[PDB]
Amino acid sequence: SHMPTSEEDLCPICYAHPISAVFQPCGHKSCKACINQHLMNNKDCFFCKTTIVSVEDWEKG
Ligand SMILES: [Zn+2]
Ligand SMILES: [Zn+2]
Repeated sequence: SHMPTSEEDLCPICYAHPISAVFQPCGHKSCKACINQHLMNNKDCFFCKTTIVSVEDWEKG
């Protein structure tokens, strides 16, 4: 499936889990499980493939 309208802030890469991590200084966001698994392959910012300098925990409240 490819749906822009999600039930919550659900990570579009995964659907099952929401966003919890921001990829600075770009600001693109996804689930923590994304980047941790991605560091076994690359260090790029997924949706634009920019170099992630810092992976911080994006608080939603
Ligand atoms: Zn980006
Ligand atoms: Zn994800």
